[PDB]
Amino acid sequence: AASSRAQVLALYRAMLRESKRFSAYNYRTYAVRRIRDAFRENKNVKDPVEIQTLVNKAKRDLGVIRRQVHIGQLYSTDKLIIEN
Amino acid sequence: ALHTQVVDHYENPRNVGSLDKTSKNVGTGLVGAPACGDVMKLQIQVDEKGKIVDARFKTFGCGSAIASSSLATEWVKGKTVEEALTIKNTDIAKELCLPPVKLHCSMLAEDAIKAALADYKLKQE
Amino acid sequence: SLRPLYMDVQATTPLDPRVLDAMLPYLINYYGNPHSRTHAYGWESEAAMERARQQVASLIGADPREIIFTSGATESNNIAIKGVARFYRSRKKHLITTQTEHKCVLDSCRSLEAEGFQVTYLPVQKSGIIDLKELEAAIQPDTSLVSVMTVNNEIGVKQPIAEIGRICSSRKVYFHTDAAQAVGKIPLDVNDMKIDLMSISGHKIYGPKGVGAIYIRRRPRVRVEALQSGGGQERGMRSGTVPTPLVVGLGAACEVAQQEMEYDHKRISKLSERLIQNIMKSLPDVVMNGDPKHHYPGCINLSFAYVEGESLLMALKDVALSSGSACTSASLEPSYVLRAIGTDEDLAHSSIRFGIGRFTTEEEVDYTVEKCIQHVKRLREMSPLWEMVQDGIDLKSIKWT
Amino acid sequence: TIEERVKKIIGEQLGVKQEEVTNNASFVEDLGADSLDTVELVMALEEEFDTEIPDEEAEKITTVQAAIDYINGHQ
Ligand SMILES: *P(=O)(O)OCC(C)(C)[C@@H](O)C(=O)NCCC(=O)NCCSC(=O)CCCCCCCCCCC
Ligand SMILES: O=C(O)CN(CCN(CC(=O)O)CC(=O)O)CC(=O)O
Repeated sequence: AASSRAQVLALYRAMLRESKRFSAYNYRTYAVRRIRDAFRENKNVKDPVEIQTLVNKAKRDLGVIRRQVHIGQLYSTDKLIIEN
Repeated sequence: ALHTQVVDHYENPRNVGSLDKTSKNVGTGLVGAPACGDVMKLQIQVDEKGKIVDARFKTFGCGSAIASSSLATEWVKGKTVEEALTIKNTDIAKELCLPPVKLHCSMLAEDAIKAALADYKLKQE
Repeated sequence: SLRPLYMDVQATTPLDPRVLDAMLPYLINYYGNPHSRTHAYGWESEAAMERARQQVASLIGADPREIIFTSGATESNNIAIKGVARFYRSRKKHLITTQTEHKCVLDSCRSLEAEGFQVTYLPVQKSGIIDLKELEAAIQPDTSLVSVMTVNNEIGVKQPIAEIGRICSSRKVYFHTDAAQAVGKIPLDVNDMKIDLMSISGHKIYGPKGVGAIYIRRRPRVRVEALQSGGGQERGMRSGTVPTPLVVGLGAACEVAQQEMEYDHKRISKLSERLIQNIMKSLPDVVMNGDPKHHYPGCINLSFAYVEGESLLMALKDVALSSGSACTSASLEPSYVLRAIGTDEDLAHSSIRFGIGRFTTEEEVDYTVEKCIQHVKRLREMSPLWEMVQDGIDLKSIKWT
Repeated sequence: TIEERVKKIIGEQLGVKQEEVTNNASFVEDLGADSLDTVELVMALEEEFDTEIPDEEAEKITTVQAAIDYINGHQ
C-alpha cells in the first residue's frame, strides 16, 4: 500500500545482506535460507492487506537480525570445523 | 574435558593387530565381556630367551579402555616374561591420568597382560 | 581451535536469536518484579509475563489461566506427579507410568513409592511404544494419574497421546504427558488429545535454560497440591518470583515454534532421512533404536555393532553428540531406555544419539555421516569382536570372563 | 577462470546449463528468473567479485552481457 513490490524487493535484499553478517555459522546459514524460503513461499499472495502484514513482519525481523548480528559480533567465538 | 593422553592411543594407533595363536611363542589374553562394554585382546611374542619381542592388541571399549590396553601392549615389549608380570594397573592409570571412574580400565589391561603371559607359560610345558 | 558441530539438540538447544532479542529489554531496562503492584516497573513486567502466558497457551490450545510457569520440565514433572498423587492421597494410591520415561518422572514415582503409593511402570514393545490395551488393563479403581511422555528424549519415539487421553478421560483418571521433546516440533492440542497436565521445557525449544511450564487443565478442574511453599504466586501452584526475562523468552520461543513448526518438520525430516539412509547404506550391522513409523525425525538413535559408543564419540572429535554407553551419561548408569525396548546389552553400549534441529545444515549432516562411516570402520578394525565375527565365530557361543 | 566466472555464477544461480548462458540472454525473458532470483543473482556477483553493486546499477544488470560489462569495469 506504498508499492508493496518496492518495499518487498528492498527488504529482501536488506534482510539477506544483513543476515550474511551473522558471525555464528548456524544463525547465518539459517537466516539466509529461511528468508529465501519465506519470500518464495509467499510470492503468490494477492490480498493487499495480507501482503502488508507480511511486510510489517519482515521489517520487524530485519530489526531483530540487525540487533542480533551486532551482539553476535560483540560476543563472537571461533569458527566451526567445517568453515575451514 | 579432553584427555590428550588417552585420545592419542586412538588418533595415533600403535601395535593394533594380531599374532599367530598357534605359535608356542605367542600368548593370547582375552578378557572382559561385550555385555560389560569392555573386551581386550592382548597377544605377546616371546623369543627363545624369554624376552617379549612383539605384542599386538584389539579392544572393544571406551577411549580409556583402548588407551589402557594400547599402553600395556607398548609396555610389555622389551620386558622379560617375568618383568612384564610386574606391570600394575596403577602404573597404567598414572601414565594415562585415569580418573577413578575409569580405573577399571587399567585393571582389565593388567588382567590382559597376565592372561597372555599365562597362555604363553602354559604352552612351554 | 575450531569448534565442533552441534548435533546434540535433545540435550539442549541454542537460543533462537528472535528469543534473545525479545528477552534483552527485560535484562536491561524492564527489570521490575512482575509481582510489584504499585509501579510501572511492576506493571510492564507483569504485562510481559501475561503476554508470554498467552503465547504458551496458544501453542498447545490452552487457556492462559491453565499455564503455570516453572524452572524447567523437571520441576513441572515433579509438580504433576507428586501434586496430583498427594492431592488425592485420601482416596487414590495408584499411579501408572512407563519404563522409558525421563528420570524426573521415574524418580518422582520412586519417591512416591517410598511414601506408600503403588506405581505400575508399564513395559514398552520393542518399537518403544506402549501397548494401549496393557495400559487399559492396568488402570485400577484407586488410580489417580497416568503419565506418558509425548516424544522420547533418547530414541525419539512418539507415544499415542490422543489414544491414551481417550482411555484416561473415559475412566476419569488424570492424564499427564511430559512434552519437553515435543512442544513446538509436533502438533499439540490439549483438548483434542484429552490432556490434563503437560510439562514444557524452554531450552528444548530454542528458549533460555532455567524456565518451563506446566499446563493444568481447568475444565474439568484438575487439582494438584503445590510443592513450592510461599506467597501464592502462579495461582498458589508455584510460589516464588516469576523470572520475567526467562518467561518472556519461553513465550517468544513458543510463538516462534508455532510459526516455524511445519517448515522445521519438513526440513528436519529430509535431513534425518538423509543421515539414516547414508549411514545404513555405507555400513553393515547398523540398527535404528525405535520404530521409524512413530518417531520424531530430529532424534536418531543408532547402534553400531562391535564398536563401543564412548570410543565412537571420541573418534568423532569435531561433532558434539551423545551416547547410551554408561561411562558417558553422567558416568553412572547404562541406558534403561535401550534395555526396556529389549536391546542386547552389548548393542546398547554401541548406541549413539544424533540430533537435528532448526539450525542444522545439510553440510553438517554430510560431514557427520562421512566421519561416522570412517570411524566405525576404523574402530571395527581395532575391535576383537569384529575380528572374531569376520573369522566366523558366534559371539553368543563364547564363555566370557 | 576469466571474466565469464560471471557466466558460471548466472548458471549456478538460475539452474541453467552453461550452454544456455549466452551474452545476449535476459535473466527474466530468456533464463526464467523472477525478481527474487535477480536480487540473489546480483548479490552472488557482489560476493564472487568483492564489489558493491548499488541499486541504480543493479537495476541495469538484466542480461548476461550487462553483468560481464559491469564486473570488467569495476576491477
Ligand atoms: P518479482 O518476480 O518482480 O516480484 C517478487 C514479488 C515477491 C515482489 C512479487 O511476486 C510480488 O509482488 N508478490 C506479491 C505478494 C508478496 O509480496 N509476497 C511477499 C510478502 S513479504 C514476505 O513474504 C516476507 C517474509 C519474511 C521472512 C523472514 C524470515 C526471518 C527469519 C529471522 C531469523 C533470525
Ligand atoms: O550465506 C550463507 O548461507 C552463509 N555464509 C557462508 C557460510 N560459510 C562459512 C564461512 O563463511 O566461514 C560456509 C562454510 O564455510 O562452510 C555466507 C557468508 O559468507 O557471509
